[PDB]
Amino acid sequence: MRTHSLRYFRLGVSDPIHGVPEFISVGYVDSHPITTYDSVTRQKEPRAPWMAENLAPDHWERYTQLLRGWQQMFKVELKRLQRHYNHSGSHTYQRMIGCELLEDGSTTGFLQYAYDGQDFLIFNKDTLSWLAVDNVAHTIKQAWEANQHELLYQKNWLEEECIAWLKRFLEYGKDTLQRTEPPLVRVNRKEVTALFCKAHGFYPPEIYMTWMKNGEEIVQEIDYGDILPSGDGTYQAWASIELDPQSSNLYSCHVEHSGVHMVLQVP
Amino acid sequence: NAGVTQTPKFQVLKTGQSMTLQCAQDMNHNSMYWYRQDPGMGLRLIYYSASEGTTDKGEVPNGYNVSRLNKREFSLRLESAAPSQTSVYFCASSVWTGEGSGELFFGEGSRLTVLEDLKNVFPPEVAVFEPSEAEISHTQKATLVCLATGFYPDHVELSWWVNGKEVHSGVCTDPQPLKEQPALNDSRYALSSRLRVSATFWQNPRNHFRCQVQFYGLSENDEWTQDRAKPVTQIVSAEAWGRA
Amino acid sequence: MIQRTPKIQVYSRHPAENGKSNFLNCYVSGFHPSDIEVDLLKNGERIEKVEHSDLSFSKDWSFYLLYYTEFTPTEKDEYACRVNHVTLSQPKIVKWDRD
Amino acid sequence: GQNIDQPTEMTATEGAIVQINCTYQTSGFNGLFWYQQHAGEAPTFLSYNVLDGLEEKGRFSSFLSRSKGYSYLLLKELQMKDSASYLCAVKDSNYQLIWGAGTKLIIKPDIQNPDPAVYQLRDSKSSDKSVCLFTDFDSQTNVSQSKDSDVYITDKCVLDMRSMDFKSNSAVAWSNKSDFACANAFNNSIIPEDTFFPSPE
Ligand SMILES: O=c1oc2c(O)c(O)cc3c(=O)oc4c(O)c(O)cc1c4c23
Ligand code: NA
Ligand code: NA
Ligand code: NA
Repeated sequence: MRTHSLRYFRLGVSDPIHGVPEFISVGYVDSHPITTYDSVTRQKEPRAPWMAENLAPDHWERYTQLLRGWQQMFKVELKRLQRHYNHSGSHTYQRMIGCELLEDGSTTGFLQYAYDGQDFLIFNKDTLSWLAVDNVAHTIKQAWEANQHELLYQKNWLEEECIAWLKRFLEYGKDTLQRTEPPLVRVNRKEVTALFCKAHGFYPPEIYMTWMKNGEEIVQEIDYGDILPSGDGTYQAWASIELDPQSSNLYSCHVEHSGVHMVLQVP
Repeated sequence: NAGVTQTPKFQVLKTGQSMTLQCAQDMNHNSMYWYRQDPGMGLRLIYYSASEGTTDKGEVPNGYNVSRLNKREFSLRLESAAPSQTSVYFCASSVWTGEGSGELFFGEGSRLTVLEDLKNVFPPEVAVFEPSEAEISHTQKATLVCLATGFYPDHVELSWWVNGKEVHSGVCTDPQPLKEQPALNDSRYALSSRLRVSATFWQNPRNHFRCQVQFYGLSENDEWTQDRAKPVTQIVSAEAWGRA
Repeated sequence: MIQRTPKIQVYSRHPAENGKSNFLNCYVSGFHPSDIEVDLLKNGERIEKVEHSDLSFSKDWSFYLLYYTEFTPTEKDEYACRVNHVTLSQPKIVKWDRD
Repeated sequence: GQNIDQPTEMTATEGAIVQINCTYQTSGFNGLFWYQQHAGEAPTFLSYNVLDGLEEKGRFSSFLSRSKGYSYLLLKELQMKDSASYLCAVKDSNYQLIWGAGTKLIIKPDIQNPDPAVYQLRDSKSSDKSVCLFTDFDSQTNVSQSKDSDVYITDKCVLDMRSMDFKSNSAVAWSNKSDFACANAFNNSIIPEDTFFPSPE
């Protein structure tokens, strides 16, 4: 089984523009949205059909009420941050929590907060402590770290509850999450002359492409495209290296994807 | 710092009647709950309020409804009282809901009895009995006893008053009342209580003892058609003086 | 806050051969904060039927979005993506370099 | 099917140790709470366990094994003020509390100088009842309910005269029956053999 992760994201905005919501929260299983809530709908709803089809209205009803409580908790917490920063205008506050089931069976877990898109507090569930980036964060840490019970709760949740949910969702969504769609990899030349290694049509989006020269990993000489959504459930990417006019070389594209390795030599 | 203030502490209702239970908390909490305690079962949630601006049902919402009036108050409403709603009701609050470790803070409880007829409501007869002389000689201590008999429903508070001030040192009142006829589903109750004082204290003749039962029963608005007196909320008492 | 400006990438769902229906994708990512405006252009005019994904969250706390429209490329037609943000002094336009 | 199961009632002795079990079968687990509820009063929070192990809070410790679905509350050096119900509650995968039925803890007082006796109390001019008091016996005695329908007998009750650091057990019998006497009031109970019955006048 490949690596899988579950994540929940919260975003709050102190002075949102007309329409723009002040609170949003989205869940992901790997790269798929599975849940959404926001301060305008005020309803939690699946963004995945295999979610909607496997959880009864009682679940959405229950989590709708919780998110209405969390929205308010966020409103309050962001009010507090902005006043201890002495900041005017609109500012943002964010949370992320979740876990990974790695391929070998071991697990990871993580929880952190952001202010204005930079790290604010990061949890370490092994020392049972918070890391603070500035003195506004330091004051939240002394407060949060005094409820030894509440940190014990986070460690239990990240390690047992998160992993349990993720196992449950992997089964609901397995036809999506556990399929393999191998990539279609070609090569071509572009004006200096460049070798572009293009792949497309593949799922999951975890793929490694690299150019090798004469059996050595040309690196710092490689130029990596990003992995991009195609719009239909699959992804494309590329990597380019720059050809030498003065000496021939044996260039070859290497692609790894879901336990399969691919090599295209350039004649 | 009042904590969780809910009212009334006692109530007698007739089948089909209406009633609202008040609940307030001065602790700036966000979540508030309405629970129902019954013999032999764990607590059962009726309605809850995760934050000001939202309520939702619990395990047992039928026959009830609620209003989160503001951040402080959360009212529970019966609208056609029914016998099965006879129960003790506890309002509660926490700082947030959906946190993990947050404890609940409870109100004092509200005790409701729902009856088909009111022709079974009765105030308690209260009598005071004085120490055995045999006891004083043998142990150098004097035990007065108070009996409150034939009341229904079981809505009573028994206190002892010594020289005009309430006392608790030396008292033992029954934790549960006694059904005067166990076989009957509506039997009336007896309750006993005990004050033990030193022989010396009992033998001063200006020392004055009074046993007091506060009964919560009917009110002005309830209809009464029986021949006996209307069993209104009332205080029944009995007394004794020391004997040299 | 530190405001991050969006990376703008214009591409087709499949390799586009002239005359063959396809999908034109503008993927906008890495920006912060989350207010954003995106338009697909045909020869400089805004396309009406343009579908888009929900706002998305990255681990590094920035946001991504995918704007797409079905289309059929031709030799003559030129397609662009027009993005606007608070870090952008005026609109930014990115042509779809088929090559 | 979520359930919490705790024992209905327990009896220990004053000054001893008691250990109250709570086993749970839940849909997920976010914490197990212990609450204390004195009779007639409101439950109050005692302890919280979410990881494994034991935590100490004064005279009370509380234990948790997540693997076994099991927690106990351990009360050391028992005191009469510890008589109450103990309620265990578990947060499930959806953060909603599931409540056990509660354990009634009964504390037998340590009676140092037993002096069991039954006394006739003085009649009241305002009542037709005669009233007997069984009193000053050891905690090992149990008091039985009346067998005659017009005799009423209360269960036992512990009084504390704090001025003299003295504690006594007692139970009351009464009736308006002509044939009623103290010498025969508690005849359906196994009372100590040395029980004082003062001459009746
Ligand atoms: O069980 C959880 O479900 C969630 C959702 O279903 C959701 O939509 C958003 C969230 C979210 O933001 O934060 C969470 C936590 O911090 C947590 O400890 C547990 C949960 C969620 C959560
Ligand atoms: Na790559
Ligand atoms: Na706590
Ligand atoms: Na993600």
